[PDB]
Amino acid sequence: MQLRFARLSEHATAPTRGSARAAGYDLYSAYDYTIPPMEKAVVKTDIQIALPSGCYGRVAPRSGLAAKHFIDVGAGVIDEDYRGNVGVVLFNFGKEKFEVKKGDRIAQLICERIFYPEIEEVQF
Amino acid sequence: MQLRFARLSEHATAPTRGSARAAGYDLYSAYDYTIPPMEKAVVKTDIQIALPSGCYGRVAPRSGLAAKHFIDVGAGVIDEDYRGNVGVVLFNFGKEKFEVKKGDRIAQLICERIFYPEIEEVQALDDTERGSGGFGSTGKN
Amino acid sequence: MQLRFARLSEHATAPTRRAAGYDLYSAYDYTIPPMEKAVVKTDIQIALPSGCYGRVAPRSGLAAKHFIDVGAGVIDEDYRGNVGVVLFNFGKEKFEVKKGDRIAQLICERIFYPEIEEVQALDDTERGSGGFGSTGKN
Ligand SMILES: O=c1ccn([C@H]2C[C@H](O)[C@@H](COP(=O)(O)NP(=O)(O)OP(=O)(O)O)O2)c(=O)[nH]1
Ligand SMILES: O=c1ccn([C@H]2C[C@H](O)[C@@H](COP(=O)(O)NP(=O)(O)OP(=O)(O)O)O2)c(=O)[nH]1
Ligand SMILES: O=c1ccn([C@H]2C[C@H](O)[C@@H](COP(=O)(O)NP(=O)(O)OP(=O)(O)O)O2)c(=O)[nH]1
Ligand SMILES: [Cl-]
Ligand SMILES: [Mg+2]
Ligand SMILES: [Mg+2]
Ligand SMILES: [Mg+2]
Ligand SMILES: [Mg+2]
Repeated sequence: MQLRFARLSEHATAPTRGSARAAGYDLYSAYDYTIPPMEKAVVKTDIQIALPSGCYGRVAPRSGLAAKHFIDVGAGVIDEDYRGNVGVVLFNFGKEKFEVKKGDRIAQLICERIFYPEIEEVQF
Repeated sequence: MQLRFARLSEHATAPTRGSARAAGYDLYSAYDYTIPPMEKAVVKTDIQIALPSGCYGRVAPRSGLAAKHFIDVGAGVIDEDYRGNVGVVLFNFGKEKFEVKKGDRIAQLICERIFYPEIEEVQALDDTERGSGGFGSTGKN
Repeated sequence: MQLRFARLSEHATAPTRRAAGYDLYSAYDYTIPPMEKAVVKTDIQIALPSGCYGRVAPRSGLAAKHFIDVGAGVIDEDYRGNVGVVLFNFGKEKFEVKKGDRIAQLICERIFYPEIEEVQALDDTERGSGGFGSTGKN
């Protein structure tokens, strides 16, 4: 169905797909970050999103950033009921120092289909 | 539509959803753990789970822990057929020693719906729009 | 229903499995130093079935014993190139991957392909902006 979103500021960019059948919607940064080596930043999208029923939005890493700059994505479980600013938890591993500019595609968002089951205790 | 669990000891805590439409059931540590900086640990829940069909259980990181304490979850693929202790592999990437107390919610379990496809070898695959495109080919901006 | 693959070289091994993942086999030998990464080639190309992507996921044995993790991991339905496994070596030791070692697994994650629609404001929820620990520690 529909991935509804709203901007929270002029700095936000609409999620965009890299190709017709890309799994993820790229998420852009709303600000500049300087993230030191072996550090973490919570990067802001300045968007709230409303995920379709029966899924959640998984923040996943891009492969170019992972493979080329040693960037990972922490956290990344966006719940169907979350109406706040979507944050991307980025990990800068390895040497150097990762530089994020406003408008940078730093992750991607996937509508992972899940169950919400009732839980029931019974008796590598 | 039903996630079955059994307690493996008296130190287990029934998993619980943080909100009405939370993607994950939070998993509780069964023991005290001290994870040094740049180190890992398999945290025991002391529960066994029977996931419902057509899904597996992904052990996923919580965002407070990752944002505030630089904690990640490694591994994470609980198979539908697994009946042992559900273990949470925590990575402490922070400079801090991280203290896990018995009863702390240190991860969440998501029932990811999946296919169980048959694998078939073909001689060559056909081209598409993406093609061999990948690893930052579409760019940064 | 069906996962099609073709070998891109004689060094590829057919993935193998109610396991959620088909284990992916390295095509070559790699040495990954401490606190470093590598793109390990499988030398296979895949055609995932519709309505799913292929997530490259870590195996728990290599994670628990050797501090191995998988970065990236989003194989799109329309990708036709060499499936590459981005291995992260967070351990203090160098990690030796030999050709034929199962270094990852591939999961066919069912997903939606929704249309993106900008609205002025969204419906509200109980959760609301709560996130990043707002439900507490225990
Ligand atoms: O990468 C993320 C992960 C989570 N979040 C927000 C959205 C999500 O709905 C909310 C809760 O995420 P988790 O349940 O994964 N984290 P945690 O359990 O720490 O937060 P809470 O106690 O509120 O449930 O935090 C982000 O903005 N970015
Ligand atoms: O985070 C995890 C990951 C796996 N496990 C357990 C449950 C799972 O069904 C079992 C197998 O997981 P993987 O296949 O992902 N790892 P590996 O391939 O190393 O183990 P095995 O060879 O037995 O399949 O390990 C956990 O308890 N926690
Ligand atoms: O772990 C991975 C991730 C991606 N890939 C390939 C397949 C995927 O379809 C393609 C692009 O994947 P991502 O979109 O996740 N990475 P990125 O967005 O940087 O590449 P691109 O800009 O081309 O989309 O790269 C791998 O082989 N292994
Ligand atoms: Cl949402
Ligand atoms: Mg992409
Ligand atoms: Mg939560
Ligand atoms: Mg396995
Ligand atoms: Mg990861």
